[PDB]
Amino acid sequence: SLPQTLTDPAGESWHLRYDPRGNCIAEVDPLGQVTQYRHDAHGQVVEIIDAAGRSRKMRWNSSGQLLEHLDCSGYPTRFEYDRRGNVKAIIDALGEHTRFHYDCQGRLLSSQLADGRA
Amino acid sequence: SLPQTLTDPAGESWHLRYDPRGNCIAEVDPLGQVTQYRHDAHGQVVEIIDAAGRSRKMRWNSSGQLLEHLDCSGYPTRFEYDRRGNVKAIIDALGEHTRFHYDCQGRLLSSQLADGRA
Repeated sequence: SLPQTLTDPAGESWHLRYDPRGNCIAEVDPLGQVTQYRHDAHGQVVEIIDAAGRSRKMRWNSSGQLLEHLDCSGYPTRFEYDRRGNVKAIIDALGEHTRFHYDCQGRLLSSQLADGRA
Repeated sequence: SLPQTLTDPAGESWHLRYDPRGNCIAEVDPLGQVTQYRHDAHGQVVEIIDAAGRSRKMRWNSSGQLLEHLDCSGYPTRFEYDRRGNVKAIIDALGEHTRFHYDCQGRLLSSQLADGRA
């Protein structure tokens, strides 16, 4: 039960073609501009190719949690996770760190920056 | 109104001799063991010489706040103060940092270690 074609009231149509496993591989808009996706073994998207050749890449964690994201250029943002599975820290391109401290139930308590403000 | 000599009920006596400014310079116990102090311009103790030649040195802040303390050997512990005048951080000999975050009224909110626990 997957949609192959969608039609707007004006008549313009959106086209989708899938992988044999059901994962979306490409989408096409009314203007003809295409978008491409690559899916990993576990069904998690790892590369996006938009029009004009722009490419984004990603790395995923074994528990289904994003680790590294890259933009059109080589400018990564990275993530770090705690034992309970929450977002402990976030690292930007320049290397600045932002830290978070949660509760046992996951309820946020404090947020903190590199400059020291909290 | 400064005490020069003190006597216990048993008869043993403690002797003190002062600086012309009133600052304690030396103390003598019943056993004869002496203790020496050096006072800075503003009346803050900077060096303690106990018996057997053991020496401790200190540096003070312009607002009356301790900065560096040294033991008999060259093993310093340092302090760092915030704008409101509270103890922001403490540094041990090995270099481990402990951080504190206060309120506007000075009431403590969080304490944090180098390993990340809070």
